[PDB]
Amino acid sequence: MKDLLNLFNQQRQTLDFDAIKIALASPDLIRSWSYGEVKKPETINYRTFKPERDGLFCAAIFGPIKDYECLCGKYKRMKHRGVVCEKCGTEVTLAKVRRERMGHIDLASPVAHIWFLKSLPSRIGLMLDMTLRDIERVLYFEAYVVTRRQLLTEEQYLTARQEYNDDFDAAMGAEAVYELLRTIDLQSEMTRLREEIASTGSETKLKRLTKRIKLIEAFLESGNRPEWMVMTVLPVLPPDLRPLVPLDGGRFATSDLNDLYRRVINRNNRLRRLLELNAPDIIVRNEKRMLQESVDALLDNGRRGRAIKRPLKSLADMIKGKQGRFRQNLLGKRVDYSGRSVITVGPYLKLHQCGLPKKMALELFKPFVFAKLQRRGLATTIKAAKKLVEREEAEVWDILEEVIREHPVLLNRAPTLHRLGIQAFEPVLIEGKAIQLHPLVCTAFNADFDGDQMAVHVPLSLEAQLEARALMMSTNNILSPANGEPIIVPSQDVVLGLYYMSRALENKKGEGMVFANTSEVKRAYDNRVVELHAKVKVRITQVDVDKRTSGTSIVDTTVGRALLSEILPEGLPFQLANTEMTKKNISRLINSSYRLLGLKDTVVFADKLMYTGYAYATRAGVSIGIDDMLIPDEKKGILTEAEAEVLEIQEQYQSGLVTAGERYNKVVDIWSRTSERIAKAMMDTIGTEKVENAKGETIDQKSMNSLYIMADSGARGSQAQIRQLAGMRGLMARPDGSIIETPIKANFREGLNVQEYFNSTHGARKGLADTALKTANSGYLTRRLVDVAQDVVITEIDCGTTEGLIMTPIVEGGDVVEPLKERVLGRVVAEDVVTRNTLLDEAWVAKLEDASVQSVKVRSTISCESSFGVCARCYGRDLARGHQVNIGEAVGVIAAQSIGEPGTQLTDNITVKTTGSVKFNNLKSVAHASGSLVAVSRSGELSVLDGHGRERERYKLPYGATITAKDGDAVKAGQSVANWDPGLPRVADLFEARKPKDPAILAERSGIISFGKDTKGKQRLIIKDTDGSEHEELIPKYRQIIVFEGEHVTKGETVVDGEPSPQDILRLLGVEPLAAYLVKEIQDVYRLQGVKINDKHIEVITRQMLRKVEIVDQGNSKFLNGEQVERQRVIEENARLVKRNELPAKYDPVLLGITKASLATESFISAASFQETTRVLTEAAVRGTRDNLRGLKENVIVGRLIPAGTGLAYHAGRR
Amino acid sequence: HARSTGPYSLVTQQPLGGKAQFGGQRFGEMEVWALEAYGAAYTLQEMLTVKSDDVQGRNQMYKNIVDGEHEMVAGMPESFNVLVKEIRSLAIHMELE
Amino acid sequence: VEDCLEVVNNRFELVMMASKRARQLANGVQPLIKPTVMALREIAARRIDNALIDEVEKAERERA
DNA sequence: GGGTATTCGCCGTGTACCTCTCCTAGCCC
DNA sequence: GGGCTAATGACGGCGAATACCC
RNA sequence: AGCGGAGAGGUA
Ligand SMILES: [Mg+2]
Ligand SMILES: [Zn+2]
Ligand SMILES: [Zn+2]
Repeated sequence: MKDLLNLFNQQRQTLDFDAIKIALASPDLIRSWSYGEVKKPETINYRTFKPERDGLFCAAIFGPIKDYECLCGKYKRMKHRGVVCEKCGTEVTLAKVRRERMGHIDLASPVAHIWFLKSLPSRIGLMLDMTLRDIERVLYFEAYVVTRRQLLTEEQYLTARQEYNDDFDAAMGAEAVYELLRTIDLQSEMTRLREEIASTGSETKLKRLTKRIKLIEAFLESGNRPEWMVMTVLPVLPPDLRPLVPLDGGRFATSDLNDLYRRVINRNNRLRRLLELNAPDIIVRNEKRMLQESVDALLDNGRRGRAIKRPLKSLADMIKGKQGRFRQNLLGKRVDYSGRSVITVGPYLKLHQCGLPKKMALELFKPFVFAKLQRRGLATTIKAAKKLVEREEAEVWDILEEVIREHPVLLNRAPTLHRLGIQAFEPVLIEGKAIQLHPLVCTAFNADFDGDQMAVHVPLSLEAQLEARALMMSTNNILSPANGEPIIVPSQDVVLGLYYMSRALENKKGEGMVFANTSEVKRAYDNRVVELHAKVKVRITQVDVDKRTSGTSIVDTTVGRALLSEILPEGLPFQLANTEMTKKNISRLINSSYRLLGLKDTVVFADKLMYTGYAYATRAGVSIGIDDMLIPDEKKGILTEAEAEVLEIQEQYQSGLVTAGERYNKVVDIWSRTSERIAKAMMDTIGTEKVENAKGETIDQKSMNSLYIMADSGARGSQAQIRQLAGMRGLMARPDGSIIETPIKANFREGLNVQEYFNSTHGARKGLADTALKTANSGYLTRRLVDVAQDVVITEIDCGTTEGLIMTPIVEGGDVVEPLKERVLGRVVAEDVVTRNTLLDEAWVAKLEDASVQSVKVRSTISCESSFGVCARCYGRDLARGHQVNIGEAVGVIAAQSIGEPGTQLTDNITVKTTGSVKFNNLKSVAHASGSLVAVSRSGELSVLDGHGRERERYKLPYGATITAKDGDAVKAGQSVANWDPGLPRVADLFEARKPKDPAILAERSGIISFGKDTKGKQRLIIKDTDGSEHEELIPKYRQIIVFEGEHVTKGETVVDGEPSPQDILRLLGVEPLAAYLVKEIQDVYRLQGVKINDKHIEVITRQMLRKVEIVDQGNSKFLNGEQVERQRVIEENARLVKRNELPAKYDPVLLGITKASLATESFISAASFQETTRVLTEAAVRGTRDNLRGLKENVIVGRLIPAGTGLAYHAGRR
Repeated sequence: HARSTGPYSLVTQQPLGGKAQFGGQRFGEMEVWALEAYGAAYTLQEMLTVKSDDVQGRNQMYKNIVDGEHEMVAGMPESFNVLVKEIRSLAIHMELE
Repeated sequence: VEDCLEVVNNRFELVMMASKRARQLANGVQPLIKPTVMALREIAARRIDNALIDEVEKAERERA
């Protein structure tokens, strides 16, 4: 019950090992693991509190209930150890022995395991070459097996026994399958099935034959007997693993496994009594079937019969699932030295520190307070120190303020999305019961102050403080891991004051005078002799970097921009801050301050900028009211004109001229036009509202209204939110997909009736439902994207290959999405166009911008020659840190957290527009009869060329399109050169790589077009070849088939229009168009949504997706097996260097899904942690694999250091 | 609320949960990924094994903090022992090689 | 934390070097000029390197 | 013979916190 | 009351199993 | 005296 001298037994276990091996369990191993058998089901004796002898909670089998005590009391001292009694033999050992050892059940009849039977790759059906229903009828006593293998009922059994004269024995149940698994010899069966695979050539028979050959090979390599599938001795759990929790009033709570164990023991005792008393055979078969169903319900409840109004858990339910042990007590465990609070914004603290309550600081750092009180000598024992702490003297607060001066803590919001959710701060002691936080930190946390909670964590080791200070402090996490923009952006309160401060008007007081420097401006502003904004001419001094070169010039600016020139560092020029401080302008200013200056000066500049914005926002005093929100004057006239127009349209529709659909379409068209006109009039009457005078003459300027400043300065809603508050909100939608015919002809300032409110509720609730479903799907996609790529770490400094990709700024036929400056920045080039194997900084991309370059060969991470990861020179430049990627930083988890983060936010004639020339690539023009130019091609590319050298847009040229001009012709804007007459599931569909609804059928190889063959239920499409035969296949007869007879098909064209499959485009050409298509589609989706994500985070994922490869010839390994690239390349180089000249064969790449790559890995621990634990455990049970222990999850599960980050030299010195 | 030393369970040697009965806050599954994205194996091993799960490290770290010395002992947690003793009760041999 | 980025190229090597330095100041070592800030100042002052840490570790192992 | 065409079954569905009650039960003296 | 005594209001994706026209 | 599982409600 209570032990005292056992607490100081330190250094009792080492647990030094290398690998984890799992295999089947022999019955002798189960008989040697246990310490006794059980025969009477009784877990708690009644009318007395003693454990039952030979029961579920026993003492002679497992151990004593009390520490160093026995049941009766003959030996009740610690001096007697290892001495058992005679009436109740309990080993007088520690209380820890009740968890290690276990017991066993002697079964009179055998019973088969359900994990090797009810699983979909059924191993017994592959071993005995039978189906699942036949062995289901045999194992549950409904058929017979003679001993060649066939289903046989009772009438065939009696008619065979009447003619065999007791010479044809046939068993039924577990004994027949036990004899069938025992009497087989797998060594001759391997050669027999090898002759069978040498004879039979059917494809599904080939797949079944290679599966059976691989299973037999794994069984003979592991050494496991085939009879170990069925079992005779069934072990039980230790009694300390499950508790018998009492309730109020002397009761006991129910359990799940104890009732199943008591049922198993009761059925086993009944079967043993019926076998001893020589029962008739039908009740013995019924008892054996009942015992089989009871054991099958104990092993996996809910798979066969769901034996109960709530089905209780079993041994397979409390491991696999949501409440399993892998996701509750292995990956994330509850830790101590923690606690939540309520966040509160505090402006009087720096960004490297945070607030902390005093009682929380006393309760968290209590052992440090005890150590300081022991060192100072004010308290002798820890009890007196604890009583002095709880008595709350004044020296306790002095000790608490002294003990944490530069000791960092950890802060973490409980809903976290990206890697910046855990930061470190140096806490200070404040009053209250709320944690004070810096306002610039909450942009990264995405934490609103409407009662949000975050849990703190206290690093207490000697190395954890250095790990939290050197790489987790808030002054080091400046840039986001997604893109190069810094996360220190001024929020809704700072940028409003900075926009009010850094603008100008027409005529204010104190203008026209010349100032000396910034100090004269600060001396003349505070006594209110000049205005906050006036057109003045000041003189400023700024140094020049090449190196420091001071310089004094003159400039004309405002008073607020001159007052802003005192807090910026000397490396920034004044031309980057003379513009009005908007959101993107100050983001560019923060990026330019971080780029070529440093870190600490940018940190203190962001510190002073928030204080300046606060001190000017408390002086501005902006307020929005009912007078500032204005309505347009012509709004009622435009509304009455539109009302007369829709009344005329309704009269013409009801008179019997136009149908209802076209009338509804023209009504919503003219109402959308009216809404656009109302929005334009509202923007014109809001932006150009204010007027002023300059020397008597009136002049127009930008208005200084409350709504217009918050609209133009950013950190608020868009122009649609201003349209909904000034003019009409347009047409609302319906949940089924249609648009309501009646509009909402009133803003939020005017009153609203019940009809438009009920119409707006439909659009209001659907957004909430979409955000909830998007949050759930974003969490699921984040978990899958983390678990698919977690082994890619930076191992080496160079690989050696120079394959690379072709980076080109993609265009679609309009404005550019990303330029070449945004795509090649932060990468490593492959070959020279600028030398090779160099890093492209912000200056090199500007030097190569004016060189008129089009495509640069860039080494990407999808083609590397490293082992168990990628190297540093191939990954490129890091996005979080501005320097080069260090050796040991994992990039898979960062890419997964970057991809899975914005998921909760996500839901005839071609006229040119640029001025320049036109280029012709991948096209062919034929001579027209009228002398014009007409292009003939399967897929053309009509691209243009600007004056700088980059393509502005690119169109497509269909079959027979007439182009108005030729190549090199000058085409201006607005000209017509073409003449021819006719979501988050989408993101998950590329990662899981499923088949589409109407998949596009692609060509087989580079062959000429042939004529269509005869049909026999499906269309046949033949292709003419040069030397080989014709490659023909089937075609769907439902959709349209467009194959040209007298034409020529290029190398891998298409014949059916639609979205193509990734497996077909992988089988066709290779991995580079697949990678380009995947990155292009994901980037177009994320640019249609509005969040920018760098390409290398997608390239790492699609490199991890293409891991398993197949071979077309068996040199040393099997034929249909799929192994990784690294092991196949190592064994190929080994067979080519040691065995012979060219021993192995060539490998072909194949594509798998994210779940298919997360399940079929080399190890078994990380693959059995998120999905399908039973199938992975069943596969690893019959294989006998050995875990190499190399990953970023299995080291967390085992408990050692991860091989990424600080714990790299430990793994370097271990091997 | 806050706590340093609290009660432990019987199945796994872990602290409880909730403001009542002195339950520590649960370290989430995504928080371990956010820690491993920074690297920092020393603050991930100390916040998973010697803080909560170990039956000897939870006393040894407290003794080293109160006394003054700095020498930690790394070992396997009790939850992995409970998991392997649960797997061994399913007629599947699993030994720490 | 900003000055130590120029003396070494690897951040994890800096963390392991400061961890090897922190195991000596706890047992009692006279400083150069909280042990974390003092060790970071001794690193950033270009005084403590990988050879001197090995020298003090060998002296501690010989004087144990 | 044979090569897919439905068809049945297995797999899964975010994180963290706060509060409350109710559990094994039943049956002839 | 008492003391031991034993439902039908989920939905999508993927792999094996007959099976039916050819 | 510490330790359990279900049902409902609420904040982010
Ligand atoms: Mg909030
Ligand atoms: Zn005894
Ligand atoms: Zn490489």
